[PDB]
Amino acid sequence: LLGLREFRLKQDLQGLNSPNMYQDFGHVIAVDNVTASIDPNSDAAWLWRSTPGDLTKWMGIPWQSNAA
Amino acid sequence: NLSKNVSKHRLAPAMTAKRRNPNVITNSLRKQLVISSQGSVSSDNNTQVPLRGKFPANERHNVLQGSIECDNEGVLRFYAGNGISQALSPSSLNTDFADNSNWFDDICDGRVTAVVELKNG
Amino acid sequence: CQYKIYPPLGIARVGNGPAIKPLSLSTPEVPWAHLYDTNVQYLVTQQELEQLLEEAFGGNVINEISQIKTKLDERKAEKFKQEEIETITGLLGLSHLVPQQQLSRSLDNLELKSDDIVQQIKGALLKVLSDHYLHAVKKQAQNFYIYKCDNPVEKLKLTDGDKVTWRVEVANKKSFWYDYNNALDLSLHTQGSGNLSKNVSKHRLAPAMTAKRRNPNVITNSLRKQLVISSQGSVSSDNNTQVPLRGKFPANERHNVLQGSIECDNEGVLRFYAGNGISQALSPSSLNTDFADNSNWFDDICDGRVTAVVELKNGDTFEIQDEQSSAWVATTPPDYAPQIEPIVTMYDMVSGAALKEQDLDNLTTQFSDVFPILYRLYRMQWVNQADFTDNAVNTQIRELNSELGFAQLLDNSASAKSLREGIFNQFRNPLFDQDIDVDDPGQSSNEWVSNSRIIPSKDETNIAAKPATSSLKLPFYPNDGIDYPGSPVQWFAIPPFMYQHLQNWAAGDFSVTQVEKESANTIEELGLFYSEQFKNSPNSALLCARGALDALYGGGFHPGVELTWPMRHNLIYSQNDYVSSVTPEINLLGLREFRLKQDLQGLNSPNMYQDFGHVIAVDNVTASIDPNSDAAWLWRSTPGDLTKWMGIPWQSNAASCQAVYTPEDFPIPSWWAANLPVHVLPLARYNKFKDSQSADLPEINGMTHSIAQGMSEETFEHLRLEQFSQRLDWLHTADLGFVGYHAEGGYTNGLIQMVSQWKNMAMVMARPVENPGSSGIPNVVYVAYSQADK
Amino acid sequence: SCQAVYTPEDFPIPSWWAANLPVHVLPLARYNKFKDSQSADLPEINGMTHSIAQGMSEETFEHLRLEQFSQRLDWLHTADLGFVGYHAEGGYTNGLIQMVSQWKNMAMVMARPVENPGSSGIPNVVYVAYSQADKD
Amino acid sequence: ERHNVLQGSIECDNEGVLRFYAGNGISQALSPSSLNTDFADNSNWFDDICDGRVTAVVELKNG
Ligand SMILES: [Mg+2]
Ligand SMILES: [Mg+2]
Repeated sequence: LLGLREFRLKQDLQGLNSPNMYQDFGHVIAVDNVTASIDPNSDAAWLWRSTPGDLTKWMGIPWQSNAA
Repeated sequence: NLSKNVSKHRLAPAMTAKRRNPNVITNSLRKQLVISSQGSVSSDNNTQVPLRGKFPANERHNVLQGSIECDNEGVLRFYAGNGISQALSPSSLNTDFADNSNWFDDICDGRVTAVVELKNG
Repeated sequence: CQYKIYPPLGIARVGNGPAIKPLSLSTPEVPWAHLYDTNVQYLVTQQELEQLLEEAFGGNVINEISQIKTKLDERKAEKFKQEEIETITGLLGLSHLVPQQQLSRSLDNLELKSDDIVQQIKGALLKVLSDHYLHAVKKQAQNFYIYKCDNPVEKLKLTDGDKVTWRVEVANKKSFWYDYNNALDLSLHTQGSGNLSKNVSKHRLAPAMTAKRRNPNVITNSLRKQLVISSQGSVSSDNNTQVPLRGKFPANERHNVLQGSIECDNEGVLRFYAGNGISQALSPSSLNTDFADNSNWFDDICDGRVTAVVELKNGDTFEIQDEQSSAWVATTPPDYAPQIEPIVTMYDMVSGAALKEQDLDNLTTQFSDVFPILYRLYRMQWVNQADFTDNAVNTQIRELNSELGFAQLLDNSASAKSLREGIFNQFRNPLFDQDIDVDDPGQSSNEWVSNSRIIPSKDETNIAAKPATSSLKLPFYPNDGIDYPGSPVQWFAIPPFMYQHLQNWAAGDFSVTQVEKESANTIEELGLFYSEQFKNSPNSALLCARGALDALYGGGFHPGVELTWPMRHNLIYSQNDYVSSVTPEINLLGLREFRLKQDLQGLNSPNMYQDFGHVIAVDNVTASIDPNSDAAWLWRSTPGDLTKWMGIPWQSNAASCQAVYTPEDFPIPSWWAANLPVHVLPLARYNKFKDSQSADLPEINGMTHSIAQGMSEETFEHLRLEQFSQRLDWLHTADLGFVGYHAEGGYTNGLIQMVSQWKNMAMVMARPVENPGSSGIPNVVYVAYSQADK
Repeated sequence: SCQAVYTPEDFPIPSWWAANLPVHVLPLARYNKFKDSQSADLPEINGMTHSIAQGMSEETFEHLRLEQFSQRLDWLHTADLGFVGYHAEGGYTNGLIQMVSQWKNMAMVMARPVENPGSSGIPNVVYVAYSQADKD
Repeated sequence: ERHNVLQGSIECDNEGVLRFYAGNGISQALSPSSLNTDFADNSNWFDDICDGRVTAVVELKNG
C-alpha cells in the first residue's frame, strides 16, 4: 500500500533567531537562485534549511484568494 | 515526482517573480512584514497558550497564528488560527489569486521541539 | 563599395494627414535646423487645403463647368448626372485623397440654377477635404538618398539613360512576439558600454524578467505566422506613381493594413510615408487595457529593409543590397513636439554603443559635447512642468541669461570650477552607485537601496516609507528599472559617455573656441550658432543619418517610444565608426557611419518567424552573443524586428508615456515629454499673452480693447506672465475618458481612448511673441494646438 | 464628487463647490518659491541658493516669483487619491474610495503674508493650500 | 461614420403572400470602446431590430 517511510525536514537549529530567518535574493527570485541553492555550501542553500515560515511563505496571501 | 523532460524541453519555463509589498525597502524594514510567535507547554499544566503575533511586526493587528496544549500523558495538541485574513486598509482588495499587497493572514509554519526530564535527573 | 543609401536607418511617423508632399513633413536631414522656426505647420491647415483645391481647378476646369452648365440648362436643372459628375471628378485629381464615391455624393445633392456654380462645387469639395484632413497630424516621411562613394561623396545624379530602382520590404511582428515587461539587457553581463554601466547587471539593480507570449492561444510556429503582417513594393526613377505597402491581419476576418507608401522622383530619391495610425482589435470587445501587451490587436507600425539597384545607360548595374550599403526603415508614433529634442537621443545611443565603459576616461571633451544636455534640458520646460518650475539647473541658466553671463559656463579655468561643479553635481550618475546604502552585504539579500526618493508601486503597503536622506538627482524622469521601488535605476541617468563629458566639463578638462564664447551670451545665442554649424557642415550624408535619429528617444526603455533597448548594443550594427567632428573645430558629439546587421534574405529568411518557445529571457540574449548560436538571429534584423518589441497597439504605450506620480507632488516625473508631452502651453493661453498693450486688435489677450488699455502697463504685463504660466496636462487636450458628468477618466480609459484620440492630441509648434515688453515672456514660445485647446 | 466637471472644451473648467472643496489651489511648495524677496538673507531664497537668487536681474527674479505664484494644483492631487505610483489607475471612483481615509490629508487653504512683493504683482495676502504632499 | 443596417427583407410569391425576414442580428457601437455593460440602456449602439406598418393594395383584372 505504498509503504511507510521515516522522513524529516532539514531545519535551521536556530529557528526564529537564525541569521537566515530574513533571507531573500534581492528584487526578484528566479530559477537560477534555485540552481545555486543545490550546492550545500553556496549562499543560496538556506532555501532548503527551513526557518519558521519557510514552508507556507510561498502560498497565496491571503489564502482565501488562493482557495477561490 | 518530476520528470526531467520538463526542464530539458522547456515545457513550462519558470518565470521570474518580484517582491510582494515591494514599497517596503531594505531588509530591516521588511522584517516588519513577518508575523511570528512562540510558546511552551508542559505536562504539569495543560492550560492552553496562544501563539499570538503582530502585523506589522513590533495600526498593528494582533494575529492568532495558533494555540498549544499539553495533557498529563505528555502529548502536544496544536490548533491553527481562526481563519482571519485582513488588509491594513479596508479599500485594499485581494484581487490576485496569490499576490496581494497590504494583506496578512494567520497561516503559519514552524519548529517543534521538546525536552523530556525524567524523575531521576 | 561604390553606391550607398542614406540614411542607414530611416524614420517615418504615422499620421492621418495625406501622403502628398505639400501636406506632409520630412524627417530632419540636418540636426537643430528649425528649433525656433515660428512658421512650422505640423497640423494640416485650412490654408493648405484651400491651396490644394485651387491648383486642383488648374486649369481647364472652370471651363468644362461653364460649358457643362450651358449644356445643363438647355433642360433647365436641377442637379447633375453620374457621367456628368464622373466628369468633374477626375478632372480634379483628388480620388487619391478622398474616395471617388464621396466626391460624387457631395455634388450629387447640390442645388443649382456661371463662374458661380464653381463656388458651390469648390465649396462642397472643400468641406469633404476639410472633414477628412482639417487639423490632421501631418505625416513625417523619410527621404532616402543614394550617394556615390570612393565613403560618401555627393548624391547620385541621374543622366538621361540612367535609372534607379528602389525596393522595400516591411513587417510587423508585435502580435507574434513576447510581452514587454522590462529590458532584457538589465541582467545581461557586460564589460559596460557608453550606454549602460556594468553595475546594473553586476549588482542586480533591475533584474530582467522572463516574458511570456503575446496572443498565447495561437500555437505551433506555422499558425503563428498569421500574426505577422508584411508587405513590399518597388519604385523606380522612371515613374513617380506612389505604391502602397499593404498587408493583412491575420495573414493569408482579415483586415487590410496600410503599412506605408513609397514614391520615387526622377532624380532618384525615394520618399517613404508611414501608415494612417490605424490600430484595431479583431473583436470590438477586446480592449487594450495594458500599456504594452494586448492580445487580439494589430497596428500599422512597421519596419524593414530598404535596397536599390542603379542602372546606367552604358549598361553597368550596381546592386545596393549588402549590409554596408543597404538601409533600414522604421515607422513610429508621431512626434508631438518636433522642436523639442529628447535629452538623450537614439543617435546618442549609436554613439555610446561603440565605447567600452573602461575607456571613458580617455575621452576628450569640448564644450559642444556638453551643451546638448544643457540645452535639451532647458527646452523641456515647454512640455514638462518639472523642467519649467522645479528644476534648479534650468533656473540657474535663466539666471545667467538674465545678465548675459552664460559664457561663464564655457570657462575652463579654475575661477569657474565652483560654477561648473554646482551644475554637474545635480546630475544622476549612470554608475547608479551614488545615493545608496548597501543592504545586507555579502548575503544573497545583497542589494543597493536608493536613499533618495523612490517611485512606489501602485501596490501600496500601509507602512511608513523610509525617509529620503539624499536629494533627487536630475533629470526627473523614470527609467528602465521603474518596476523595482528602491532601485537606483528607477530614475533616468544620461548614459555613461555623456556623463563622462559632463564630468570632464566640471573638472575643467575641456576645450572650447573663442568664437563659441563670443556667441554665448545667452543659451539661445549659442544654440543658434551651433545650429548654423550644422547647416554649413559639408557632409550631408552623415548629417542625414544623424538627423534621422536625433529626434528619437534614447531612454528610458520601458519599452520607449519609437525603438527600444537592442539599439544600444553594438551587436545590432554591422558597422559603427566615428568619422569626424561636425566642424573641424567643433565636435557637437560627432558624425558616425553606422549600419544595421541585416538578414540579407529579408522576408524570406529562415529566421523570419523565430522565437524561443514559451518565454524569452536574458539567457536567450546571453546566448545571442555567440554568432553561431541558434539564438544569434536576434541581432540579424529581418523585417519587423526593430518595432516588434514595442507596445501593441502603440496608442496604449503612448497613453502610458506620461506622468508617474509620487507621494510628494513635486517634481512630477514624466517618461518621454519631448515627444509625448506631459504639461503643455495651450493655444488658449497663447492667445492671452501674445499681444502687447499697444496691439491693434479690438480684443487684446482675451480682454476687450478698452479694458486692456485701461489697466496699468505693470498689471497688463503681469496678466501675460500668469497666462504664460498656465500649463495643461497633455492628456486633457482631447477626450481621453475624463469628459462629462461622472466620467471615470483614469489610467485605463486613457489607454482605451488613445486608439481614437491620438490624432486629436495637442501638437507643439514654435510661435512668436513680437512684443514681449518687460513681461518676461521670450520672443519664441512653444504652443500646443488641439481642438479642445483653444 | 464635488470637484471639476470637464467639457469637451478645455476652458473654463467647471467646478461644483470650490469655495469649500477647492479644485485648483496654490500649494505651500509654490508659496516657498515666491514669498521671499531678492534682498532676503538666507542660504536659500525662493527655492534658489543665495548666490543664484542674488545674481539674476530684479526683473527676472520677480518674473520667477509670479510664475511660481501662477502654478495651481488639482486639489485632488494634494493627497493620495489612488493616482500615486507606477501604473496607478487614478480616476473618479478611486477618488471616492480613498477620500474616506484621505479626507483628513487634503490641503487646507489659509491666508499667508507676502511681506515684500515689490514689483512682482503678487498681493500682500495670498491663500495657500497646506498638505503633506503639497509641501515640497 | 454611417453604418448600413439591414432591418429586414421581403418577398412575395405569385399567389400574393408576403414573406418578411428580420435582420441578421448585428449590433454595433459607433465606437468599439463603447461597451454595452447595461442590461437595457447603452448609448452609442444601434441594432437591427425594427417594427412597422404593413399594407397592401389588391388590384383585380376587371379594374
Ligand atoms: Mg521631440
Ligand atoms: Mg469656504
